[PDB]
Amino acid sequence: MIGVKELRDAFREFDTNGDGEISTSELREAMRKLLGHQVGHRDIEEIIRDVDLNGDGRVDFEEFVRMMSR
Ligand SMILES: [Ca+2]
Ligand SMILES: [Ca+2]
Repeated sequence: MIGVKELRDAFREFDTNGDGEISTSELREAMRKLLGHQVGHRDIEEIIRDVDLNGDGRVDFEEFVRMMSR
């Protein structure tokens, strides 16, 4: 009821390929769109760490929500 709806929507966005989870090469593909376009300049290896604060190496549904939260 207004909440989890738009929540699961954002999850699908990143998880366009599927798998039901976001990997390092996944979120990365989304970072380009979020920022714009970058031929080189590699530094995403740092962003993945910020999200992968679970040590699992991936982002699930629950972790996704926590990531959005401060
Ligand atoms: Ca995926
Ligand atoms: Ca994680």
